[PDB]
Amino acid sequence: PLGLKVTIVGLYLAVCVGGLLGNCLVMYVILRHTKMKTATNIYIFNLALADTLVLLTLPFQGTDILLGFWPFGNALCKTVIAIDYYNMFTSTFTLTAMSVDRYVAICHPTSSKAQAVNVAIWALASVVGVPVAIMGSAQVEDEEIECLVEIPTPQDYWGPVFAICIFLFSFIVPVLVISVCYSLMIRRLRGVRLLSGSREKDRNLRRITRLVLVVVAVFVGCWTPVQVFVLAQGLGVQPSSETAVAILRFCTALGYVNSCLNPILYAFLDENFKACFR
Amino acid sequence: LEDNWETLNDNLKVIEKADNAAQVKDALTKMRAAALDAQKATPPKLEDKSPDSPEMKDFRHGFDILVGQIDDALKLANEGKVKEAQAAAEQLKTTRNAYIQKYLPLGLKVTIVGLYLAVCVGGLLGNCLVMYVILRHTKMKTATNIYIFNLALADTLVLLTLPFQGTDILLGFWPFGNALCKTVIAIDYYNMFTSTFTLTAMSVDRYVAICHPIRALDVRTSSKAQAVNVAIWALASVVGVPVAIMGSAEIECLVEIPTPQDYWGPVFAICIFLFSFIVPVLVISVCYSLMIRRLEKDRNLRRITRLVLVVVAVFVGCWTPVQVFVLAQGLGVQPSSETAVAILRFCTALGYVNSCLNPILYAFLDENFKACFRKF
Ligand SMILES: O=C(NCCCN1CCC2(CC1)OCc1ccccc12)[C@H]1CCCN1Cc1ccccc1
Ligand SMILES: O=C(NCCCN1CCC2(CC1)OCc1ccccc12)[C@H]1CCCN1Cc1ccccc1
Ligand SMILES: CCCCCCCC/C=C\CCCCCCCC(=O)O
Repeated sequence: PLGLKVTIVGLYLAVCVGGLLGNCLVMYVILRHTKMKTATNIYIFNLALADTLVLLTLPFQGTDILLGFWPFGNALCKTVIAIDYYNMFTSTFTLTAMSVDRYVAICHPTSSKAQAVNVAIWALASVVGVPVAIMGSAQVEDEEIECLVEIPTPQDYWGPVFAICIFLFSFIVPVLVISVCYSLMIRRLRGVRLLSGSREKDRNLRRITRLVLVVVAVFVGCWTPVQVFVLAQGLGVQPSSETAVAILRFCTALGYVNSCLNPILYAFLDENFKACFR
Repeated sequence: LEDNWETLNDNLKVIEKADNAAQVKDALTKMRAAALDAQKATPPKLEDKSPDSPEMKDFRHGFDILVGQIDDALKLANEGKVKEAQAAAEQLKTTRNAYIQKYLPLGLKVTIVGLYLAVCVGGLLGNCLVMYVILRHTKMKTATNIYIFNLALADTLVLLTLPFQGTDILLGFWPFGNALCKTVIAIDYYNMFTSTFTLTAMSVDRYVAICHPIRALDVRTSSKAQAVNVAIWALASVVGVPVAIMGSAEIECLVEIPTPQDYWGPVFAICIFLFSFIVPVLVISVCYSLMIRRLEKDRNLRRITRLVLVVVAVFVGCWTPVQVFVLAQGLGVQPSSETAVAILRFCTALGYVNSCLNPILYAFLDENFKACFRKF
C-alpha cells in the first residue's frame, strides 16, 4: 500500500547511500591507497564495481514503486535492466572465481591474472546482459506504462525456457562449482595442522578462506528467495494478492541489501580492510 | 578404557615374545595395573546403565577373573618357573576374548535386512509400475503426475541401495569400496531433498488450481511441471555432489565433517535440518492454509488435493524421527546402547519404507492409477 511502499523506498535510499559509501571506499582502498592488490582483492574490486552500478539504480526503481509506473523512458529502462542482470551474473561468477582461487591456494601453496578473469567475467555476463537490454523496454500496454523484459511468443514455451536457463546458469551452477571447491579443500585440509607451509602465514589463508565463504553464504542467503520466485513467475505462477506482492517487494529488496552488506563483511573479517577504515 | 585395553594387549604380546624373566614379570605387572584401571571405567555400550546393573556388574567381573590369572601368572614367575608363566599368557588371551571383548544383535539385524529386501522388491515394482503408466501407457501426463514421476524416480534410486546397505548392516563394514560409497551417500541425500522439494512443488501446484482455476489450465501444463523437476534436481545437487565428495570409506561408509567438528557439526546439522525438511514443510503448510481460507466435477480437485496431502503426511511421518535423531547426532548426542542403536536402525528403516508406500497410496486414493493397476 501507500505506507508500506514508502518503507520499501526509504529502505532503498538507506541501502543506496551506505552501499555507495561502503563500496566506493573499498574500491579506493584497493585501487590507489595501497599495494594490497592481491588476487582476492581484485575479485573483491569486481564485486564492489558491480554493487556500485546496481546501487545507482535504486533511486530510479524507488520512484517507479511510488508512482506505479516508469517515468524515465526507454533508454534508462534498458540501462537499468542490463545492470540488474549484469549484477547477478558478475556477482556469482566472481564468487566462483574467488572460490577456485582459494582452493588453488590451499592445495597448490598474481593480480594481473585475477584482473584477466574479471574481464572474462564481464564478457560472459554480457552474453545475457546485452540481449536482455535489447529485449527490455517500457511499454504502455493497458492502463499504465511500465519497464520490463519482453518474452517472445508463445510465452508459455519461452517463459519456462528462459526461466529455467537463467536459474541454472546465473545461480545454481556457479554455486554448485563453489561447493565443489570447498568440499575439496575439506578433504585436503584434514590432517593439516600448521601444515602446508609455515605457521606465520597460514592463519591468513584460513582467514581469507573464511572470508570468501561468508560472502558467498550471505549472497546466496539474500538472493535465493528472489531466484525461486522469479523462477516461479516464469512458469506462470503469478502473485495476485496484497500480501503476495508485499513479500515479493521485500525479497527483491532483501537482495538489493546484499550490495551494501559486503563492505561491512570485509571490515569485520579482513584485517587489512579493518585497518584502512578506523 | 579403549586406552587401557591396548595397554593390556601390548603387555600381553611382550610376554610370550620376551626372552627374559624380567620382561615377563614386568609385562605382567603393567598388564595387571591396567586390568584394575579398566575395571573401574565404563564401556560406551553401557554408559546409560547403573554401576550395579547386571550388564555392568558382569563387566567388572570379567576383570576380576582376569586379574586373578595375572596374579597367578606372577607367582609362577617369582617361584622361578618363568617358562610356564608365558603359558599362562595364552590362558589370558582366552579370558580377554570371551568375557570382556563383547563389551566394546545378530537376529535383530536379520530382521532389518529382511525388511529392506521386502521394501526393495515391492518398492521397485510399485514405482517402476507408476513411472511406466505415466510415461508411455497413457496421456495422463498431468502437472501432478509429472511430479509424482519425480518422486518415483527418486524412490527408485534409493531403493536400489537397500541391498547394499543391507549387507553393510550384516557384515558390520563396507565391502564395496569408495566409488559405491560416494554413489550411495549422494543418492541418499538426493532422495531427501528431491522428495521434499517435489512435495512442495506439488502443494503449490494444488493451491494454484484451487485459487486460480481460470489461469491454472495454461499454467499447469506438464511441460512446466517438467521444468520444475529439473530445477528440483538442480537445487538438490547443491548438496548432493558436495556430500558425495566429502563421503568415503574395520572400514565404513560415512561423511567426513571438517575440523573442528564441534563447530561444523552443528552448522551442517542445523542447516540440513532447516533446508531439507523444515522450510519445505513450512511452505507446504502455507499452501494448504491458504486453500482453507479460500475454500461440475471439482471432486477431482478435491480428490487430487486430498491425495497430495496424504503423501506429505505419510512422508513427514516416516522421516521425522530420523531427522531429529540425525540432528541430535550432529550436536554430539551419540547413542551408546544396544537399544539406542536398535531404535535408530528401525527409524532409519522406517524412512526407507516410505519409498515403497507411495505407489500404494496412489492406488487407493487416485482413480486413474487405481484403474491401470487393475490392468496389471
Ligand atoms: O522488476 C523490476 N525491478 C526489480 C528487479 C529485480 N531483479 C529481477 C531480475 C533478477 C534480479 C532481481 O531476478 C532474478 C535474476 C537471475 C539472474 C539475473 C538477474 C535476476 C522493475 C520495476 C522497477 C524497475 N524495474 C526493473 C526491472 C524490470 C525488468 C527486469 C528486471 C528489472
Ligand atoms: O548410515 C548408513 N545408512 C543410513 C543412511 C540414513 N540416512 C542418513 C542421512 C539422511 C537420510 C537417511 O538422514 C538425515 C538427512 C537430512 C537431509 C538429507 C538426507 C538425510 C550407512 C551404514 C550402512 C549403509 N550406509 C549408507 C550411508 C552412509 C553414509 C551416509 C548416508 C548413507
Ligand atoms: C525515491 C525518490 C522518490 C522520488 C519521487 C518521484 C516524483 C515523481 C513525480 C512526478 C512524476 C510524474 C511523471 C509523469 C510522466 C509520465 C509520462 C512519462 O513518464 O514519459
